[PDB]
Amino acid sequence: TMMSVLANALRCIASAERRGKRQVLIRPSSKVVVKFLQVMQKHGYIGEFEIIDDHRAGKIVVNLNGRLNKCGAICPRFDCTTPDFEKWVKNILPSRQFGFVVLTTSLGIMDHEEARARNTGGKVLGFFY
Amino acid sequence: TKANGQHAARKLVRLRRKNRWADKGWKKSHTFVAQKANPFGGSSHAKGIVLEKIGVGAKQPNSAIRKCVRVQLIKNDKKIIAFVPNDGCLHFIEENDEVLVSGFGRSGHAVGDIPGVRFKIVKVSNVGLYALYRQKKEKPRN
Amino acid sequence: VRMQGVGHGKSASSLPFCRTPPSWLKIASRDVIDAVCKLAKKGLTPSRIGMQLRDSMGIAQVKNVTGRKILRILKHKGMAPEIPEDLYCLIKRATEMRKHLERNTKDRDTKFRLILVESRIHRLARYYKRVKQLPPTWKYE
RNA sequence: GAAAGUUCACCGAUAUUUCUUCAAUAGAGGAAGCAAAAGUCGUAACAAGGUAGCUGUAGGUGAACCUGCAGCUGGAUCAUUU
RNA sequence: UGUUGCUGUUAAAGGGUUCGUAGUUGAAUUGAGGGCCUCUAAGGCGCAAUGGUUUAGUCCCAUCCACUUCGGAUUGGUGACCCAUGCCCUUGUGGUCCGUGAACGACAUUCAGAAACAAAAAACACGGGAGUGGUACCUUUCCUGAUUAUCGCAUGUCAUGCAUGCCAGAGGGCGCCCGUGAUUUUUUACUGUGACUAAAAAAGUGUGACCAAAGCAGUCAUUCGACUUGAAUUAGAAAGCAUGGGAUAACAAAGGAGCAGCCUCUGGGCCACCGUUUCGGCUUUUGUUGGUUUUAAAAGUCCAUUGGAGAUUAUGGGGCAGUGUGACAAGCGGCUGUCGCCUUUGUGGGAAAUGCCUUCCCUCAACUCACGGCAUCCAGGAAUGAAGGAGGGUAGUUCGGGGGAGAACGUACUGGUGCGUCAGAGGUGAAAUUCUUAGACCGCACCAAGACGAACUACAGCGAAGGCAUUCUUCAAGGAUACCUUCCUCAAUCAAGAACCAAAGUGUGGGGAUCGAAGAUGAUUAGAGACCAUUGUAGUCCACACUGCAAACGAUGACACCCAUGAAUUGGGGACUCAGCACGUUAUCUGACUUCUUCACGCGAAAGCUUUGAGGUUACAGUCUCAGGGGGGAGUACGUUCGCAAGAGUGAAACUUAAAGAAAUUGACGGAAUGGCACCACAAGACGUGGAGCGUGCGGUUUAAUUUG
Repeated sequence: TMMSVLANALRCIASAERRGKRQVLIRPSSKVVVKFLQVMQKHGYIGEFEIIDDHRAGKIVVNLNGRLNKCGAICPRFDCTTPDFEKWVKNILPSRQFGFVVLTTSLGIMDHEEARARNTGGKVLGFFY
Repeated sequence: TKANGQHAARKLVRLRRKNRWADKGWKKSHTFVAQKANPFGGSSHAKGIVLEKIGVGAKQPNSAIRKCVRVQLIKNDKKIIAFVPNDGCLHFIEENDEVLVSGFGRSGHAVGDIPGVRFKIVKVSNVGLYALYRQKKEKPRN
Repeated sequence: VRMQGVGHGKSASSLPFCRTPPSWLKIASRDVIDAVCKLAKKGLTPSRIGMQLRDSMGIAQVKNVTGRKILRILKHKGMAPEIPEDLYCLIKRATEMRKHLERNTKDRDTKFRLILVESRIHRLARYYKRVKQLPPTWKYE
């Protein structure tokens, strides 16, 4: 089976992006997968997306503008902290300039940049370039 | 591969503890059979009493005769061979003289063109043998 | 994936995309209920009750034309079986294999199948004594 | 009040003897491993290596090996009644 | 040694397969709200107006008529649409404000959130305490009343009482302590902040010990000291502590009829309350303590109806009775299989009103439709969903070298018997071993015994793997497909443990045709149970036991997601007589096996791999598990567990060596292949040399030297 929802979604996006395809299908939907997409659509990396309803589990559909290069998943959801933002941001990303790690917090779902700003660490979620 | 789970820890630990026994660079440290085997006890040097001078051959690609010394060890009562590592200083070693003994280079493999010998004679009667070779001191028979 | 042994199949039954009752079904909750319980007294399992209903009366789903499905009906009227459907069936198949094997001890296939069916029944048992639906002293044999 | 001494209980050194466990150790003879030589006997493997090769197994033979049985191709074949 | 950050097709390395516990990992749902004003803040696939001669267009029309690929024509034409502001709908930014979903009263109260209520709240509300709060804390509405302390009046006076009282009522408002109440309170990881934590050491701030490792010192006026002299500060694993945050997780419970409080005004009746053992406990006030007893609230319980709800219709469902309506076949009727029963009887249709009503046709499935009596019975419909996640059901006499049993069938091999013939036959490179007048070989006929099921049989099928092929019958299964049936997380993978497992081997019994290790004999050869030939035992077969050792290979672990090109095949589904059938073609789909010898991206050292991964991996993380750490020594030794034994599992070290190994390339070689070429190669065939007698050269020996290349 699949033991991470995110992993199932963002291996469709990455593959599709490397083939230059301008839409992708996503088999499941979660409250979580939504939030992840939302982020990247603000910062300009996605055109739009639709959630469709089968009344069992939804099928997300996304429009890629080709502005992504990867969307990963950090699977164990390891604990990152106020000092350790530095660590992750160096090690898994090609840059500090345009690398975006996305984290979970009690507050919501947000970029590392906004995480530091509000001074709360948390468990990591995923990342994109 | 490996396990990425949160509570996966103990499987990882026990895996490493198993696979370090396939390393010989782990055994050489932790195991005391290695220590026992080494003729110095794993000490830097040891002293011995010269028994006999033994002429030793050489391997096929480089034909030579090599001058070696059959020595007995005071510490453990083991016997060992060692090489005289200067030109024409076989003289300065004589039978029943105390002598020091060292390792040389790689100490798990024998040196080229002398099989079985990893051991070179640094000092004869606590005098530097190099000092005798390139004259400064003279050997005591005192 | 198939639980035990090889198999990938996609043979399945879907749902209607309309969860409200058809216009050609003008039958009320009560008529549906009555039909279920009536049939049940013959000793029919819920699986065949639904089949009889859908085919004859055009019923979309029991759940769509009543507020509850087939077991909930039965339970409330005290006709429900105390041995779940899936468990019972396996035990029947099991015993029948054991007949065949009693006669034929050279039969390789049905032996291995019985081993499967056994451990499968055990999984069910274990389940239904966590989620109480059998006594907690239940055992296959 | 109180000493020498008496009896009994308790703690118990040490010696003796047995057992357990750990470490190190001599030995007729037999058998392997490794390293040498300008020794001896053959020609097995690599070419279809001149008996295709190899794996498993059992037996045989002075050696390398050989033979039966079932497989693999890492074969000398990706292939010949639509 | 690869947690961050390793590798396992071929280089060291995926276990022979399956089941399966500890352990590890595990799908989706509960939902993070809004309005009015300003702002050229943007977009507009909304839009009234009104603008625009081609100062911009296309459909229609006009004229031609051009057989068919010319055109222009003006006001053309609210047409189409193009460059414009509000009317816009969103959204950016800006303010404050919401009972912040729906619901309730709206000025004199409850006033723009309050009593009630909703929701939230145990950090709460429900009763209460002077030993609570530095002498019992604070306060505003409503009336009573005003000490205006003319330190005076009252209480109190045997007083160190030279001591208090100086607001009735109203709801209250905090603080303190205790009692009572919860339909099921509630926690933890994680994070932010804060507490609590020896120095030395480290990071660090200040400072010219002459600098420097260092130290915690010193520095300045200028004297009979100043700097308020400095000697900062941070980190310091888990674990414990307090308090915010509430996304992601984990713990625990539930498992759905295995259930579940309607609230409330008032009145009456009864009633001890704990408790039940030979008499125990008990709430204030009546001055107080000791005794009994009453009245009364409270609580319980019974009846009564006062107002209001309800998350599932009580004027209701369920079951009886009467009448008329619609109706089948016999009994009856039409006057031609089918219609009706004293008509019509299908349903909308018809008529008539200002889509709807009514009238009219007048609601069929043997009880169906309409109306009425009142007689009954009696809580029950309020539940997340149904994962291209697992289990189960039903069906096509579905699909298949799947598995077991029983019965027949086929030739051949070998042997026997009978009928005939007559000299060689077996066998090989050539032979010989071997068999023959006691008639072999050979031909035909028949019988015996045992094995096997050719061709058809495939870049096909089924089975978990190992494996599986004549026909008929028979027993229990398995996979795929079809479904608006059922269950609702029951899962994935695996130490431990369990089951299956090619051939050869072992035990016991039956069988023994063929082939055949060992053995025997004959060749081949320098030597040869060799390879070859003739024989031949174990074995080869079956039943019941063991063994579990294979190149058990796809040298590729299992589950899951994404991933393109073309043509086929195998099953299912989709558009009289084993028969509303079977096959084929076109197209589609799900499930299997594989090919592109035009497989896309990509990967790899290369060979190669490609939805069927070794791809999506230094941009390194989907999940689980097993194995490997230079080559030998070794799968050896020792120990130990299993086995009758053969063997199987587990598994070192001493010592030694610097390479071993993988793939590709260029050369060379082959008793490898193919195409060619040479009297230094051969065929046909002419002439010699090769052993004599001579000359010459070389070797040997000789000798002063027999110079030497």
